Amino acid sequence: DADLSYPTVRTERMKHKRRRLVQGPNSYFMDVSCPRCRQVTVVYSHATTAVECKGCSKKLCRPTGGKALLVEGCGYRRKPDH
Amino acid sequence: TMMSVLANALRTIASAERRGKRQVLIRPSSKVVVKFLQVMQKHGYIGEFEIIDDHRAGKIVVNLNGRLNKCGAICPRFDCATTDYEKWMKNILPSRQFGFVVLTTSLGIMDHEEARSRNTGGKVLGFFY
Amino acid sequence: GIVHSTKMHRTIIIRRNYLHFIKKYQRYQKRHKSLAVHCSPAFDPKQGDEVVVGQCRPLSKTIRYNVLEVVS
Amino acid sequence: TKTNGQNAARKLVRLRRRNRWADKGWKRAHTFAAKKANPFGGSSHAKGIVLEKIGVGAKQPNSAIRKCVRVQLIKNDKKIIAFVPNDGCLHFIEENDEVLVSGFGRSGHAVGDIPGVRFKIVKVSSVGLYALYRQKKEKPRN
Amino acid sequence: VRMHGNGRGKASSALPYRRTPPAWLKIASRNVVKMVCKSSRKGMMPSQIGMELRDSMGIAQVKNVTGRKILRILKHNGLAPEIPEDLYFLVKRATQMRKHLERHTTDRDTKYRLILVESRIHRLARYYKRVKQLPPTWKYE
RNA sequence: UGCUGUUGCUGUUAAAGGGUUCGUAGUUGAACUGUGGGCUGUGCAGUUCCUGGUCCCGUCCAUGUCGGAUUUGGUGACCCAGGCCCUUGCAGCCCGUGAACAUUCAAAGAAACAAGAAACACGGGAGUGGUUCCUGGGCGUCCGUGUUUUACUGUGACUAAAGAAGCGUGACUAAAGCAGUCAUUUGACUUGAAUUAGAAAGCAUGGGAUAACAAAGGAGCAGCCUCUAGGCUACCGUUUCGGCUUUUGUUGGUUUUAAAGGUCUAUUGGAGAUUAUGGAGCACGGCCUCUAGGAAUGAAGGAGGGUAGUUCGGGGGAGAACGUACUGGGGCGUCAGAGGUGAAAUUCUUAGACCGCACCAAGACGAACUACAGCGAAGGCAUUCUUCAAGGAUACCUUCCUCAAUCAAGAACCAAAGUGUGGAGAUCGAAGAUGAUUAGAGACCAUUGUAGUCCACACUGCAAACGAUGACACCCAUGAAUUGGGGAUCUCUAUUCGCACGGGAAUAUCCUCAGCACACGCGAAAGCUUUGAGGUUACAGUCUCAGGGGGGAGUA
Repeated sequence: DADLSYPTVRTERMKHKRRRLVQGPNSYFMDVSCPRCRQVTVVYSHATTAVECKGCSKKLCRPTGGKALLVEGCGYRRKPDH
Repeated sequence: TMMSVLANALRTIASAERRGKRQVLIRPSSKVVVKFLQVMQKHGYIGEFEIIDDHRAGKIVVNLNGRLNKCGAICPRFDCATTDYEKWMKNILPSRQFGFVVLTTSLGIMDHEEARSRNTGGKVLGFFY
Repeated sequence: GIVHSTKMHRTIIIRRNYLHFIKKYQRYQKRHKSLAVHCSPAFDPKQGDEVVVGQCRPLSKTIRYNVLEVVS
Repeated sequence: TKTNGQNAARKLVRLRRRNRWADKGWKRAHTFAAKKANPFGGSSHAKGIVLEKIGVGAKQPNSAIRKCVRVQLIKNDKKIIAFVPNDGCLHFIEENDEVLVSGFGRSGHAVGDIPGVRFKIVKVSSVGLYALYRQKKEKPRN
Repeated sequence: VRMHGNGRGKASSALPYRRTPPAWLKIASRNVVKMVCKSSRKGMMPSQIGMELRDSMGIAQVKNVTGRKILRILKHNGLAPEIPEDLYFLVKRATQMRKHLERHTTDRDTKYRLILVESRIHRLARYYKRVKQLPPTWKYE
């Protein structure tokens, strides 16, 4: 039933990012708005760093291992890919 | 440690033809892997390719029609003078009729029969019956 | 050939690398030969420079060749 | 498994020089160790003098007393127990007779049922031994 | 497989096929190039510089925006480190393990993990001399 | 005799993977610079127009829900079709292309220009070219001034005969030989005596796929071209006087003018692979400023490095404690046995053993939880708390850009026993002693006991160091599980617990990477199987180690 060169949605949603036919990223930039000041900073999905608001320095996310935790109801808006 | 990227390529085709698969997906495409396949395709032993861009090294997806018995690579790539087609015809091919030995020549990758007629010799790559 | 070592006075040792073919095994081999070659003080070759080398009458005991050109 | 490559021909040439010595039909041809010990010293036949007549009790289940001789080789001075090949032929041999000696035919080892006897007599005093047994020539009296 | 020791684990960033920067980046190339250098004068490495850009400032790939990788940007400005950074962080591990083992001389596990780490350094230091990026007399000590 | 294996062997158990890891010589090494086009005639495969043989729409019925028919049905759907050079691809043929793109158009791309070109353009020689060649341009020759090889392959030179392969030939045949055959005579055949192979290396010259050498390492750089005008200016050479381009009739001496080149200024036309009317500093503007800088293949389900969960774990070192137990010792009680065995006895006991409480001292040890679990390169690793360097896995649109794989020699580590010097000395215990057993029996059993077992610092490197299975890479189907990490549910979304090491912990469903494990095919068989012994006579991914009937002998 299946083609190798045109795989179904259900098969390739499962695969590892390297095992895709493509090699894509699993990450995205979110548009984050600090709760303490109304201000907007782009934040990378997997942050691996302390990320602070610019006006107030709030530490808007935790580094935690897989995927960074945003802080305390700060608004995320997910940016496009392009 | 991918030593020869044909070795890896033509095994998969070989060992996924022995299983009756309709398609094979081959990991590191290369200028030689294509030119080899396009010789297989000339004589009817493979249907179609897709060469997919990863931006790095492609991935070939070959449609098998069921007509391949084996695909080798000859690893050290011994030479052939045009008088040496009889060794390779004799040792690596099943009959003097239907096999093919693929060579690299000045003129390019081609069969041992395309080479006898053009009189070039070259280095051996592989075979397919 | 390459210039192997310069330590002699006004003379030089070139190594000439080649592959040799053993019939039984149908494969090759690394080999080398080294020569004593006279370098006129016109040239100043350093270890590693390819050099063109001409035939001469015997000059020293081991020197039959003479450096024509330094290719770098 | 073995090593493979265009430029690998040292490893292959060396690896055979090393692994042929493990061979025995020739770990024989390459050892002087063979030549010094073959009392013929490499030659197909040899002449001895007969020192002594000897019975040799045959080996294993076979019972017999095989008719053998000691021999003093004229080349090497070595001493050899050799076999007299046929019926009663030990009567054609006397002590101190010159005797031409040959191998049994498994090159350096004894032919089954004579314990450790590698050689047989082909001639007695320049007359053939089988040609005496089968009656053809008369042993020259000297 | 892995250089020394046996893991086979495979985890890596997988870069996207599409290399044009997003539409939402309003940062000019010359404003990126100056961030790189501005933060390299703070005594940072490139492997970190590229994070503070993708983390906070949202620049995924500096080659894709700036025309060029985080070191031509440093090598052009003379801010490039004296020792390649893959080599600097190995010397930095080896020395701490040398300081560790100076009190603890029965600790055999890290006496063997040195033997590995140092044998790396000498392979990189063999690369970076061959490639001419180290002075050919560079030595461990 | 595929029993030496390049073609072409074997290595779980038959002989044979080093105990593990690092590692030099050596061998092997990822992808990329690259489907040239158009026109004609002719062979192949995939939108005009014509079909009405379908399904869809609709109608009639209405049939509670498995009838149906209905014509026009309906540019709907569909179809079987056409010598439509309208189609696109493709075979074969002719033939044109400065032929990507740009650029030129003069008599047929001339000239400039783009591209290529040292087999070249740039100047020059009469002692060049059979007496200076051809029709202002052009070849030939020589000289002066301004970048590619090699393997491989094709062809060709260059190479003694005998020998081998081979043509011709009735030496009567044959092994040979190079001879002979024919007329018809007072020679004829232009008499025959061909031809091929003959490692490697060396020679010349085509080809440029696969490869190798060398160089590079990317700011470690880097030339815009062009018309004219002017100005200045020797040119080389140096140790002291040296060198110098033709013409002026000639040679020697002097000197001027002139080009040439250089250098300074002047602007003529055009480029530019990275925007100067631009960035930078003091929405438009000046002012003042400071002025090269962005032209680089890519980022390997190859390697190294980074950061993160204060992630994971009997991984490793250190320091404090902790836990019952064996033994020993007092205290505190009791009185006659205790121990040990198949049965005893050696041994301990009224000088109080055995036994029972609570402790104290010392050394070892970490039960149950503990598994077809985890960690470590192997050897090995099990209480807790602190502490010191690390390690893997995972996460990531970080960094780097071939740094790699395997390895003679070489280095480090290696259980138990051993060995050296100090410590320790509870338990167990080679040697030893004693009692049994026995035909005999230091043996096996019992009471003992030294070295030892434990620790620090040194050696040794001798395992059934085993998975009896070398390392790295690829392909490979199934079912339920398991340990790390991550993701989704916040078509699967759900359960139980409730400031404080906690926006938490565990679970459920599903996925995913990484670890230990419980269909093909192969195999002498036992058996192996995405954890191979599979993908191997249809024999070729790379490196390396060991084996060649049994002994002798791992001996001399």
